[PDB]
Amino acid sequence: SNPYQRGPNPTRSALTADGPFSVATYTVSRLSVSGFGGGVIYYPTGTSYTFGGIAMSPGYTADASSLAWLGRRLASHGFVVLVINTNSRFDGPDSRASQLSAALNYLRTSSPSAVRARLDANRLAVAGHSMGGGGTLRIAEQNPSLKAAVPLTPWHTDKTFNTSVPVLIVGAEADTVAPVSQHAIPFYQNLPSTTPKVYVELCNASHIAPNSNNAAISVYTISWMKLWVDNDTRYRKFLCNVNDPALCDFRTNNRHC
Ligand SMILES: [Cl-]
Ligand SMILES: [Cl-]
Ligand SMILES: [Cl-]
Ligand code: NA
Repeated sequence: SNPYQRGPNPTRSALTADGPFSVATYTVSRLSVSGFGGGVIYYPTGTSYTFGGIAMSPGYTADASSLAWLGRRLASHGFVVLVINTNSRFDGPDSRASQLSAALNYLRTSSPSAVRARLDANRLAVAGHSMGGGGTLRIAEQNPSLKAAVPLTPWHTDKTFNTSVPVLIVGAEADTVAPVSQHAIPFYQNLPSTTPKVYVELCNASHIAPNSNNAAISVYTISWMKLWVDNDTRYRKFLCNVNDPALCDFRTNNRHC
């Protein structure tokens, strides 16, 4: 059952480190693509399977290298992951949405053949840090064919996204760039009631928490991607009956359980 299932039955411990797939990397040069600033593709190798794809945006003033750990982490668990650079480091969230959109098209149609050979372009998702997370929400509303969206410490001046795409938001309790009371939490609250949604808040974390190896970010991001991109219900257990000392808030409409 479940043609999209990949990898062994997950343990929490396994979700805090790189997963069972070898990872190859491909540099998309800034100049080779119109529509976004290039970036890095992390993707499985040594395997004949195909996997869902993820496009991921860094945050305000940041480089793709800021999320290299997470692009590798996700790919190692069985995903083709393009972390973009933006046209300008100063691009705001809706610009970043457009670039995510361009990056998804690139992955499906123009990436190298070794990358295309590993991708099932019918199963795509988005993620992003900060302002890139605001772009993640925007694109999830503009393009409901996406399977999942994971905004990390998100920032956006618009607070309401009417998307049917399953959303997991990571807030940081001590975030002073994108305070959870103005940003992360309104975003969660204002999503449709009928959309599967989860909000997790990291205790004692700032806005820069996504920029380095983080166990909670790893577990929840992998789990939400597996659950919806792969329909992999083996990951429901990390997202249901949650009791996690790493978190200082948790909210869900429990449609995913
Ligand atoms: Cl092969
Ligand atoms: Cl913008
Ligand atoms: Cl197409
Ligand atoms: Na500008």
